[PDB]
Amino acid sequence: ELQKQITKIQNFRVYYRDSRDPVWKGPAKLLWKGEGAVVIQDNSDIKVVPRRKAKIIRDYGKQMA
Amino acid sequence: ELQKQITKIQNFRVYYRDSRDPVWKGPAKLLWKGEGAVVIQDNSDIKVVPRRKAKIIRDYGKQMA
Amino acid sequence: NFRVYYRDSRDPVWKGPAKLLWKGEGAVVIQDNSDIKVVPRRKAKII
Amino acid sequence: NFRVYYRDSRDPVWKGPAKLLWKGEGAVVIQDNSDIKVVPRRKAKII
Amino acid sequence: FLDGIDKAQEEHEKYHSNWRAMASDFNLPPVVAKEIVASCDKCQLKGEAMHGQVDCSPGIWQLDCTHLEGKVILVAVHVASGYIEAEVIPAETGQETAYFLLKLAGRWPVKTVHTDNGSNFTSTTVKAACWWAGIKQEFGIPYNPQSQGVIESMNKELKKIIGQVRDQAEHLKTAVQMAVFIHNFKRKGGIGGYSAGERIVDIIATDIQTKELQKQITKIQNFRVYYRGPAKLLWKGEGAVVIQDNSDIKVVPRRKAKII
Amino acid sequence: FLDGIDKAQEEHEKYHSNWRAMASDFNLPPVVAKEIVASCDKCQLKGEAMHGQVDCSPGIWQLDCTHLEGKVILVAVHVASGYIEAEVIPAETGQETAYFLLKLAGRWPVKTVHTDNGSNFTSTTVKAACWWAGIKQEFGIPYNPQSQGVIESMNKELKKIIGQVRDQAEHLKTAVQMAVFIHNFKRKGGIGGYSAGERIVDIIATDIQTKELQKQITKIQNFRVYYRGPAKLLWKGEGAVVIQDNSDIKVVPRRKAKII
Amino acid sequence: LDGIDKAQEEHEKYHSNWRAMASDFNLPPVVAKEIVASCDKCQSPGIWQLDCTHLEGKVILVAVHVASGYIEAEVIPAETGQETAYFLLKLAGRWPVKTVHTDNGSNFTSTTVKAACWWAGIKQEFGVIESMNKELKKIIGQVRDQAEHLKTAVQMAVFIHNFKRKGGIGGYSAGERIVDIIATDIQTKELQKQITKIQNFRVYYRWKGPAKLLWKGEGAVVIQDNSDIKVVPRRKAKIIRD
Amino acid sequence: LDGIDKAQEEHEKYHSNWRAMASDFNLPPVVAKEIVASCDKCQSPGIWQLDCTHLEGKVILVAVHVASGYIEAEVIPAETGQETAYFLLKLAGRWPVKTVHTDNGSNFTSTTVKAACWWAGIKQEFGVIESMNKELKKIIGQVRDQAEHLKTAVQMAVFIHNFKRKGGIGGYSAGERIVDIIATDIQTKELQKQITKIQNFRVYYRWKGPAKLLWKGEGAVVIQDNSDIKVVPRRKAKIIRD
DNA sequence: ACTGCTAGAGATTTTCCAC
DNA sequence: GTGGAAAATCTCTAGCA
DNA sequence: ACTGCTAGAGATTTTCCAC
DNA sequence: GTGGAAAATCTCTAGCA
Ligand SMILES: C[C@@H]1CCO[C@H]2Cn3cc(C(=O)NCc4ccc(F)cc4F)c(=O)c(O)c3C(=O)N12
Ligand SMILES: C[C@@H]1CCO[C@H]2Cn3cc(C(=O)NCc4ccc(F)cc4F)c(=O)c(O)c3C(=O)N12
Ligand SMILES: [Mg+2]
Ligand SMILES: [Mg+2]
Ligand SMILES: [Mg+2]
Ligand SMILES: [Mg+2]
Ligand SMILES: [Zn+2]
Ligand SMILES: [Zn+2]
Repeated sequence: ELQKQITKIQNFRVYYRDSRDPVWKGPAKLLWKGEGAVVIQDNSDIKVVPRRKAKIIRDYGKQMA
Repeated sequence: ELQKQITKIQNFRVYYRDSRDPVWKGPAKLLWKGEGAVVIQDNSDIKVVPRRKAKIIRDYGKQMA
Repeated sequence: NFRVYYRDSRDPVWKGPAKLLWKGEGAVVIQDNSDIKVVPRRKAKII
Repeated sequence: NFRVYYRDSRDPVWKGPAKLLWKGEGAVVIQDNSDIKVVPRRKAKII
Repeated sequence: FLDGIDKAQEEHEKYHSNWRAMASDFNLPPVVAKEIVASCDKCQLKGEAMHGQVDCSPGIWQLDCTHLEGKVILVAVHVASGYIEAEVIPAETGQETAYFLLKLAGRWPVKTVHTDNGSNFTSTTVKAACWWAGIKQEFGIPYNPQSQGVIESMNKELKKIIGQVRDQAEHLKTAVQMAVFIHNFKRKGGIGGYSAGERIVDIIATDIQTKELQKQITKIQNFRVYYRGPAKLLWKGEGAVVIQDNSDIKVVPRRKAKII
Repeated sequence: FLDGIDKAQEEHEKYHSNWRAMASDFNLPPVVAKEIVASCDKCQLKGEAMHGQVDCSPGIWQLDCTHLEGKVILVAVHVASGYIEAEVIPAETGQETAYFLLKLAGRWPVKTVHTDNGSNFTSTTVKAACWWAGIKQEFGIPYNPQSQGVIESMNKELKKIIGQVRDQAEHLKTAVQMAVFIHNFKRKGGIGGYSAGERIVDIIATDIQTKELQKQITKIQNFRVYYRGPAKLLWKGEGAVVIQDNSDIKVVPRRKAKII
Repeated sequence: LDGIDKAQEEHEKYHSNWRAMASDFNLPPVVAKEIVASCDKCQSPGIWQLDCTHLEGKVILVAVHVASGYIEAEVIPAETGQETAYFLLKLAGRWPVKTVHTDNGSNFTSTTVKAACWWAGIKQEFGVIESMNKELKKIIGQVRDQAEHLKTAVQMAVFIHNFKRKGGIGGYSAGERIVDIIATDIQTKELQKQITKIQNFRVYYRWKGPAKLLWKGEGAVVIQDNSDIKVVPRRKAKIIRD
Repeated sequence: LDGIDKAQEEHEKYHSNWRAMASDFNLPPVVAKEIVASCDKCQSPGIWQLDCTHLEGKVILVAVHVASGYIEAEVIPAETGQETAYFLLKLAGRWPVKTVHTDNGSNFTSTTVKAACWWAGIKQEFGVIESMNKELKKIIGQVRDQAEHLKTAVQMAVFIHNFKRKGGIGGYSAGERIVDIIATDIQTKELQKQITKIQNFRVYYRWKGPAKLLWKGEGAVVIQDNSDIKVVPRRKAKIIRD
């Protein structure tokens, strides 16, 4: 069930930000969570966002629908 | 000389603004000056800007170029 | 009919509702108990 | 070498030039006459 | 449903939950929750996120009194150009401001002075001085400094300059005059790459020039236009005609426009 | 030309004319004019028009003391969510703040406390309380309130709510608790359409869940990647692979990537 | 689409809940809920318990989350209605209190506490409590020397009991358990909200008789006519709100 | 293009300046300036004059713009170097003073006034003045009864003299004339700036001999070789900086 | 070596509802 | 594929000492 | 019935120089 | 049509009581 656990970790939403943009970017897909950085995928674009700029949730309103 | 005084009136530049945009619009071409409004032409678009939002100049750095 | 909730001057507390008499660009003229006031629209909410 | 002109805290008068010791996102660590300070980049200018 | 509006009102009476909270919790449309919120007086604690725009006519001047080193500096700015006249006055009195304004009217065509409601701008002496020189007096909304957004800005900029030339002047009046000189004639930029002095010269010269040219064209280019009422022609060109229609300027393509 | 820059230097020493004025008047490139300006200390009076971003980690709390009706309210906000714990304290003392923080650590997993340098926050009692509970103490740059933006914002918001419920609580502590309750559970919006309490539950639950899942995957999915040193595989798919390269996470297309 | 039969048979032979089906067979939670609710043979997180513990002439109000063992303990000046109402208001503000169990005491049945429960929405009602209180006693005794005051000792004990103490089914602390339980409660609330949102819609397929809408998907509409959960192409089924 | 020969011919037969030849024929003003700068037979705005006029025991410093009749009049406490330096600093700040004429008086030759002229850039030097001062005196005599102090009377007289006395070539007030004159000066300065900017460029056409550049345009490059202004397509002429 | 944000009010843009 | 109300998104501001 | 702006500092984008 | 420095444009902030 390694694939299923991978899917579970990809079921989260990561609202992140860049260095100069103040607005919170959209809900990317959490590919990997690490101590200092989180690897996400926003519209087929793999990014490494620092932990101090990432909000990882699992939107239950969007999950239970 | 009525076809060249028109050119003289159109040799001016009208930096204007809208009712919600704070930044000054570019140098339109002054087609007509009136007591309460100025009719200008910015990129083939005839507009009637109020006098309280228009800076009409005759930029000399450009005229003498 | 319009209800205007306004912050007239140096008073954090809001007031209203007040009848709206005139609406311009950045200034609303309102009547609150026969007192006419001019409020910048940054300090007036119209309903 | 970098020259940093900074407004440290509650002092409208600007200071410097000081020596830049570290540059980050929104904070510069600078050395003015052996005095180490941290300044938000809104209040520091680097040359 | 409509019986859930009662529970939404009852929860709003205590908690004043925002429209989204009521819509989510009580299963209501956004319109109904927003209407319930809009019916409460205590939840109306915010204006509209906007900023008006000040009058930029060529003949409007904005005046204000600043304080530096315990000295009053009366500052006037040409809104259309950014050209500042400043003077250190002994005390913030109505007579000093009236003298400043009378000086100003004789050196540049002041057609209107925009000021805050300070005790020295609403005085009767300033009123009489304005009456004499034919100046319209505008007062900003009380305690609304943004209305004077231009001159106040200069109070910053001017002050900045005074902080660079202070060591070259032994008194504040000399430093103030130096700062006015530097801002007007040595600090370029702005709309035309000008400095404030050249910008004001350009604005006024263009005003007179356009006035006389337009008077000529009106004296000669006379027409009556019928479109789609006998309005008056302004500018016919590129197949589009501008017509003043009882103070309602309308731009219409060449079709459905007859210049008689 | 190069002998026409001494005149620019002199006019700058006198008037500090900006680079554009020097370039226009003395016919200089913008580069040399800007160099002349950049060589003067007096003309370095502006920073960079930027705003950094505060730390939004799941375990960081921002604290501050506000004053209302002559009473001190100690307010803590979860930066990641927006969930506030507030309490009216008798006087602004280090021991009161230490007790507040000790309560906070026992009810939510505080891993870092961000505060202004106020006498209460920098005390030794708060330091000992943080040491006991293993909290990292972060202090903003002195007189830089923007560093604490979040909590400062909350104050405003919090105070707003009080002004709506202050007629339902006879004392300020009850109104403060009501405002905290309303903000946490009756004011939704934000990122997920949540309220602050739901948001914090979600953030914490997701942190624990993803930690568990990642530990499981690491225990299982063991690989070494030899692209183009022996990095550690993180995520492979969609024609790309993410690899930790000695603490330098790099993403590379499937080509030139060997997962051994 | 093409995943319902396995879940239905799995539930028939194991009477399993709806999260299991919605996570193992990848269906929208609403349809799994309908599957579990269609069989009659196959048909809490917000309740706290309040108590007073008297130590060193000081009364400690302890609120225990019975589902998790999560303790909120604080010393209060006296067993007065005002102090207990303040504690209840704080408890409501921090965590979602729905019902509170007391001991019918004099301080738990005052008009002030009654109105505090009424305002916060709490609903008053008159072996986890005893065990958790005893655990607080033990931990306070362990960490009473580290502080000079009983309030600080109580807060240290609460911190240790909630977090430093790891015991349970999987070696979990009370904080993690309460976070998980409240997350599940939020999930249930979202499910019920969406079910109530869609329940006002009737779908006609192919007309045939009306139907109950279970999922208006992007490219597949799942409805149910007479306990028959069937998916359809969007070009077959038409809805009307009633 | 087209109308350059017309410009040169009109000039030789009428020795007209460059503004006329560049407004009646639509040329780049640099090219017209070059045209007038080719024949020897065809080869001020910042001039101010100070004076002190004494009325009622008060000295009024009057600065007259010689080209316009524009007066700046201020009653000053005394004929000291400080007061005249202040007046000069104000005058420089408001209008572009280049050189200044005085009467070699004790107040106009002090180290303070010298340093004020040096700082502001003014250059000291020792029938418009008399007529304009008499006009100011007459208008002050007219409007003295309209104010109490003499400073107010001086300012009223200055306002009337500058803006309400319409007498001249076409009924123009002094303010209009000074605005026009300063505008013309700015125009001249811009033209000289452009000329000095291009004068470092050498252009080769078709090579042939070098050339002096007069205008680079979107698709027309106007240059000149041996007093011969000719236009060339950009695909024919190459520039360099030297 | 550390750092502006938040919540609300209008306006603009998709988007689904019905053919 | 076409319009209309509605919901989402984006822009922008007051106030936090 | 009246109204935020200015000037500077980086960053991004065109644009002309040379093939 | 192609790259590289350079100039223009755009975005954004402190301070004005
Ligand atoms: C006693 C008079 C009459 C009644 O009003 C007061 C108070 N006041 C306040 C500011 C002021 O708030 N300046 C800061 C500022 C902030 C924002 C902005 F957009 C512009 C700004 F100038 C003034 O400048 C000012 O001149 C006055 C003033 O003169 N008065
Ligand atoms: C004596 C302590 C220690 C030293 O610093 C002072 C002064 N101070 C000032 C503000 C303040 O300026 N608030 C308004 C504000 C303005 C802009 C913004 F982004 C955030 C904002 F909060 C505070 O909030 C605050 O807490 C303090 C404080 O506590 N202290
Ligand atoms: Mg003022
Ligand atoms: Mg002011
Ligand atoms: Mg503080
Ligand atoms: Mg604070
Ligand atoms: Zn309300
Ligand atoms: Zn300088």
